[PDB]
Amino acid sequence: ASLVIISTLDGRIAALNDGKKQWDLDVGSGSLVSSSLSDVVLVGGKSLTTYGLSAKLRYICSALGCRRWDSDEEEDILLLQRTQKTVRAVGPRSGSEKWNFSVGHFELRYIPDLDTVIKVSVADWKVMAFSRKGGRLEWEYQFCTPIASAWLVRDGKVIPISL
Amino acid sequence: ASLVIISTLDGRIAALNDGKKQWDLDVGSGSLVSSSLSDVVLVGGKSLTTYGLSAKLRYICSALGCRRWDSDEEEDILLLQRTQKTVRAVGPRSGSEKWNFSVGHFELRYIPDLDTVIKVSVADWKVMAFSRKGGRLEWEYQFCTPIASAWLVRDGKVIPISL
Repeated sequence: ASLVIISTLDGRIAALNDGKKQWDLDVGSGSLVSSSLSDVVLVGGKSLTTYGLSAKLRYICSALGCRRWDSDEEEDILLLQRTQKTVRAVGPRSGSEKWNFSVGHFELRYIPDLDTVIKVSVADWKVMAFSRKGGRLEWEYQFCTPIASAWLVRDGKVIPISL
Repeated sequence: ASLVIISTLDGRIAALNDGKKQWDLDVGSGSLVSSSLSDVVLVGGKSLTTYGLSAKLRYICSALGCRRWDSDEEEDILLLQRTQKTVRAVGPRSGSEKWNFSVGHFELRYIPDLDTVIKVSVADWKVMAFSRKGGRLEWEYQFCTPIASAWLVRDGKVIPISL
């Protein structure tokens, strides 16, 4: 087929003449950004994990190891990794946390086994699909959450659909 | 009092005319270094945690929060943080891990509420205590594991006893 991948602010990945959704899968990492307020010591940690998707969770490889799932079909493959920076501030007196924040993002790689164009209206979080003229609209997908990152995955590679 | 703190390769912290041991406490992080062998994707993550010690675990603050313990006595305080870098290599085909390795270290800060000198023979992992002349030996502590980092904590600060 030929689909579009979308990384949103809530930390969500979605995939789409239509733009219908085929699947939307997330990870236990929450939003791609967070903040708070409640001499200091500061704790933290970045983490680059990796999620093996089909076109489905077959494995999750991280800095500790892998968690796998059953079933088969060979088949297709879609690499997906999550980079989550994180750091809290904490009073040396006692772990009372003055404040905290964290940022994150996804990146995409593909592993293997009639055109129009796509632009993303970040103002209204639209995924717009046009045509040729210039260009005439064909469809658009609206997300109920700010779009962080997006790519175009047709053939078997990954063009990053820019802001 | 007046004591000497020692960070060893196994990821262990120890404290010592004597050099007797008053306490030796560790964390669930294993050795300060590790390695292995079994186009690649690479997972990883650094983590800077913090351990609140007395002179005892009262709290462990990390990038996720705190775990505390009971009892009281005010009292004394000894800040101790662990920085653990870690990264595995993993085949894009499937999380089979081509290899992996990790490094780590501790650093010390003090929070409050007749001399001789100390050198560390890294060759035989000795903690040597001398005197004045020159200098004559008074005692030595031998560790059954390579010494990574060491400090001198007398008054209420931290001089790093060098290699």
